[PDB]
Amino acid sequence: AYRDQPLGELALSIPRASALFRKYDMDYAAGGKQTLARAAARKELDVEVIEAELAKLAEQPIEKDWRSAPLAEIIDHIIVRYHDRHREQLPELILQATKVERVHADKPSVPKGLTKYLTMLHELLSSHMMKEEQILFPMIKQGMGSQAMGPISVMESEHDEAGELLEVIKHTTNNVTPPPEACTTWKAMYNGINELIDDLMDHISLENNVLFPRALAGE
Ligand SMILES: [Fe+3]
Ligand SMILES: [Fe+3]
Repeated sequence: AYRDQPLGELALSIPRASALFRKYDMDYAAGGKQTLARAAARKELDVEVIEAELAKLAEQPIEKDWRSAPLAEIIDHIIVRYHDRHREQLPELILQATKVERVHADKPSVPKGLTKYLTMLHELLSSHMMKEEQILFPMIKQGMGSQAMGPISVMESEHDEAGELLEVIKHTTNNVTPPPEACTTWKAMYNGINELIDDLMDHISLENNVLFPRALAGE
Protein backbone atom coordinates (compact mmCIF):
# COMPACT_ATOMS: atom_id res chain seq x y z
CA ALA A 1 0.00 0.00 0.00
CA TYR A 2 3.04 2.29 0.08
CA ARG A 3 2.42 2.92 -3.62
CA ASP A 4 -0.74 4.88 -2.74
CA GLN A 5 1.09 7.27 -0.42
CA PRO A 6 2.74 10.53 -1.55
CA LEU A 7 6.49 10.44 -2.18
CA GLY A 8 6.98 13.33 0.25
CA GLU A 9 5.22 11.63 3.15
CA LEU A 10 7.19 8.42 2.60
CA ALA A 11 10.47 10.34 2.56
CA LEU A 12 9.47 12.15 5.77
CA SER A 13 8.31 9.03 7.66
CA ILE A 14 10.74 6.26 6.62
CA PRO A 15 14.47 6.57 7.42
CA ARG A 16 16.65 6.70 4.29
CA ALA A 17 13.63 6.50 1.99
CA SER A 18 15.06 9.73 0.57
CA ALA A 19 18.16 7.86 -0.59
CA LEU A 20 16.04 5.08 -2.10
CA PHE A 21 14.09 7.67 -4.11
CA ARG A 22 17.36 9.31 -5.15
CA LYS A 23 18.53 5.93 -6.45
CA TYR A 24 15.40 5.71 -8.62
CA ASP A 25 15.61 9.39 -9.66
CA MET A 26 12.19 10.08 -8.11
CA ASP A 27 11.59 13.73 -7.22
CA TYR A 28 10.19 13.51 -3.70
CA ALA A 29 11.26 17.14 -3.14
CA ALA A 30 9.44 19.23 -5.76
CA GLY A 31 7.22 16.32 -6.80
CA GLY A 32 6.44 15.03 -3.32
CA LYS A 33 2.67 15.24 -3.72
CA GLN A 34 2.66 12.51 -6.38
CA THR A 35 2.05 8.96 -5.23
CA LEU A 36 4.80 6.38 -5.38
CA ALA A 37 2.50 4.46 -7.74
CA ARG A 38 2.41 7.30 -10.26
CA ALA A 39 6.15 7.98 -9.93
CA ALA A 40 7.14 4.33 -10.36
CA ALA A 41 4.78 4.02 -13.33
CA ARG A 42 6.24 7.05 -15.12
CA LYS A 43 9.68 5.39 -14.87
CA GLU A 44 8.49 1.83 -15.66
CA LEU A 45 9.79 0.52 -12.32
CA ASP A 46 8.60 -2.57 -10.45
CA VAL A 47 6.73 -0.86 -7.63
CA GLU A 48 6.46 -4.07 -5.58
CA VAL A 49 10.26 -4.16 -5.32
CA ILE A 50 10.25 -0.56 -4.10
CA GLU A 51 7.54 -1.35 -1.54
CA ALA A 52 9.68 -4.22 -0.22
CA GLU A 53 12.71 -1.94 0.08
CA LEU A 54 10.61 0.66 1.91
CA ALA A 55 9.17 -1.96 4.26
CA LYS A 56 12.73 -2.96 5.20
CA LEU A 57 13.61 0.68 5.91
CA ALA A 58 10.36 1.23 7.83
CA GLU A 59 11.29 -1.44 10.40
CA GLN A 60 12.56 1.57 12.35
CA PRO A 61 10.99 5.01 12.78
CA ILE A 62 12.58 8.10 11.31
CA GLU A 63 15.07 9.46 13.84
CA LYS A 64 13.63 13.00 13.70
CA ASP A 65 10.08 13.47 12.41
CA TRP A 66 9.66 17.07 11.24
CA ARG A 67 6.07 16.66 10.04
CA SER A 68 4.62 17.81 13.40
CA ALA A 69 7.51 19.95 14.67
CA PRO A 70 7.05 23.67 15.40
CA LEU A 71 7.52 25.73 12.26
CA ALA A 72 10.04 27.98 14.02
CA GLU A 73 12.23 24.96 14.79
CA ILE A 74 11.95 23.76 11.18
CA ILE A 75 13.04 27.19 9.95
CA ASP A 76 16.04 27.39 12.29
CA HIS A 77 17.01 23.85 11.29
CA ILE A 78 16.83 24.68 7.57
CA ILE A 79 19.07 27.72 8.03
CA VAL A 80 21.87 25.90 9.86
CA ARG A 81 21.64 22.40 8.38
CA TYR A 82 20.97 23.41 4.76
CA HIS A 83 21.29 27.12 3.98
CA ASP A 84 24.62 27.59 5.76
CA ARG A 85 25.95 24.36 4.24
CA HIS A 86 24.93 25.25 0.67
CA ARG A 87 26.79 28.54 1.18
CA GLU A 88 29.97 26.54 1.80
CA GLN A 89 29.33 23.59 -0.52
CA LEU A 90 28.75 25.48 -3.76
CA PRO A 91 31.86 27.72 -3.83
CA GLU A 92 34.06 24.68 -3.16
CA LEU A 93 32.40 22.65 -5.92
CA ILE A 94 32.70 25.52 -8.39
CA LEU A 95 36.45 25.69 -7.82
CA GLN A 96 36.84 21.90 -8.08
CA ALA A 97 34.84 21.78 -11.32
CA THR A 98 36.96 24.57 -12.81
CA LYS A 99 40.10 22.59 -11.99
CA VAL A 100 38.66 19.32 -13.33
CA GLU A 101 37.42 20.89 -16.57
CA ARG A 102 40.86 22.45 -17.12
CA VAL A 103 43.15 19.59 -16.10
CA HIS A 104 41.07 16.92 -17.87
CA ALA A 105 39.91 19.10 -20.77
CA ASP A 106 41.29 16.55 -23.26
CA LYS A 107 39.61 13.51 -21.73
CA PRO A 108 36.32 12.45 -23.36
CA SER A 109 34.51 11.91 -20.05
CA VAL A 110 35.26 15.38 -18.64
CA PRO A 111 32.01 17.04 -17.45
CA LYS A 112 32.11 20.07 -19.74
CA GLY A 113 29.69 22.75 -18.57
CA LEU A 114 29.65 21.59 -14.93
CA THR A 115 31.16 24.81 -13.58
CA LYS A 116 28.61 26.85 -15.55
CA TYR A 117 25.66 24.92 -14.12
CA LEU A 118 27.04 24.97 -10.57
CA THR A 119 27.54 28.73 -10.88
CA MET A 120 23.95 29.09 -12.09
CA LEU A 121 22.74 27.02 -9.13
CA HIS A 122 24.90 29.02 -6.71
CA GLU A 123 23.51 32.30 -8.05
CA LEU A 124 19.94 30.99 -7.76
CA LEU A 125 20.35 29.53 -4.27
CA SER A 126 22.13 32.66 -3.02
CA SER A 127 19.28 35.02 -3.90
CA HIS A 128 16.68 32.36 -3.12
CA MET A 129 17.89 31.60 0.41
CA MET A 130 18.15 35.34 1.07
CA LYS A 131 14.50 35.84 0.11
CA GLU A 132 13.43 33.00 2.41
CA GLU A 133 15.55 34.17 5.34
CA GLN A 134 14.62 37.85 4.95
CA ILE A 135 10.99 37.70 3.78
CA LEU A 136 9.20 34.36 4.00
CA PHE A 137 10.64 32.78 7.16
CA PRO A 138 10.06 35.89 9.34
CA MET A 139 6.50 36.10 8.01
CA ILE A 140 5.91 32.49 9.06
CA LYS A 141 7.55 33.09 12.45
CA GLN A 142 5.21 36.04 13.00
CA GLY A 143 2.15 33.87 12.36
CA MET A 144 1.14 35.31 8.97
CA GLY A 145 1.78 32.03 7.15
CA SER A 146 -1.90 31.82 6.18
CA GLN A 147 -1.34 34.96 4.07
CA ALA A 148 1.82 33.67 2.33
CA MET A 149 0.35 32.04 -0.80
CA GLY A 150 2.12 34.48 -3.11
CA PRO A 151 5.57 34.35 -1.52
CA ILE A 152 5.43 30.56 -1.18
CA SER A 153 4.39 30.13 -4.82
CA VAL A 154 7.42 32.20 -5.84
CA MET A 155 9.73 30.10 -3.67
CA GLU A 156 8.27 26.86 -5.02
CA SER A 157 8.86 28.12 -8.56
CA GLU A 158 12.49 28.80 -7.67
CA HIS A 159 12.69 25.30 -6.19
CA ASP A 160 11.57 24.00 -9.60
CA GLU A 161 14.38 25.97 -11.25
CA ALA A 162 16.91 24.45 -8.86
CA GLY A 163 15.51 21.03 -9.74
CA GLU A 164 16.07 21.70 -13.43
CA LEU A 165 19.67 22.66 -12.70
CA LEU A 166 20.20 19.49 -10.65
CA GLU A 167 18.99 17.46 -13.65
CA VAL A 168 21.54 19.09 -15.96
CA ILE A 169 24.32 18.59 -13.41
CA LYS A 170 23.43 14.90 -13.13
CA HIS A 171 23.38 14.45 -16.91
CA THR A 172 26.66 16.33 -17.34
CA THR A 173 28.31 13.98 -14.82
CA ASN A 174 26.80 10.69 -16.09
CA ASN A 175 24.52 10.74 -13.04
CA VAL A 176 27.42 11.79 -10.80
CA THR A 177 29.42 8.67 -11.67
CA PRO A 178 33.13 9.27 -12.37
CA PRO A 179 35.04 7.42 -15.10
CA PRO A 180 37.80 4.91 -14.32
CA GLU A 181 40.47 7.52 -15.16
CA ALA A 182 39.01 9.87 -12.53
CA CYS A 183 41.66 11.48 -10.35
CA THR A 184 41.29 12.01 -6.60
CA THR A 185 39.98 15.55 -7.04
CA TRP A 186 37.52 14.36 -9.70
CA LYS A 187 36.09 11.61 -7.49
CA ALA A 188 36.04 13.86 -4.41
CA MET A 189 34.14 16.49 -6.39
CA TYR A 190 31.49 13.97 -7.46
CA ASN A 191 31.12 12.88 -3.83
CA GLY A 192 30.53 16.53 -2.96
CA ILE A 193 28.02 16.84 -5.79
CA ASN A 194 26.04 13.85 -4.50
CA GLU A 195 26.16 15.37 -1.02
CA LEU A 196 24.83 18.66 -2.39
CA ILE A 197 22.06 16.85 -4.27
CA ASP A 198 21.15 14.80 -1.18
CA ASP A 199 21.02 17.93 0.97
CA LEU A 200 19.20 20.18 -1.48
CA MET A 201 16.47 17.61 -2.13
CA ASP A 202 15.88 17.02 1.60
CA HIS A 203 15.98 20.79 2.07
CA ILE A 204 13.41 21.48 -0.66
CA SER A 205 11.36 18.50 0.54
CA LEU A 206 11.18 19.92 4.06
CA GLU A 207 9.96 23.27 2.72
CA ASN A 208 7.58 22.06 -0.01
CA ASN A 209 6.16 19.12 1.95
CA VAL A 210 6.07 20.40 5.55
CA LEU A 211 6.86 24.06 6.22
CA PHE A 212 4.92 25.65 3.35
CA PRO A 213 1.63 23.68 3.50
CA ARG A 214 1.50 23.83 7.31
CA ALA A 215 2.23 27.57 7.26
CA LEU A 216 -0.55 28.14 4.72
CA ALA A 217 -2.92 26.08 6.88
CA GLY A 218 -2.31 28.46 9.79
CA GLU A 219 -0.11 26.26 11.99
FE1 LIG B 1 15.47 27.14 1.90
FE1 LIG C 1 13.78 27.26 -0.53
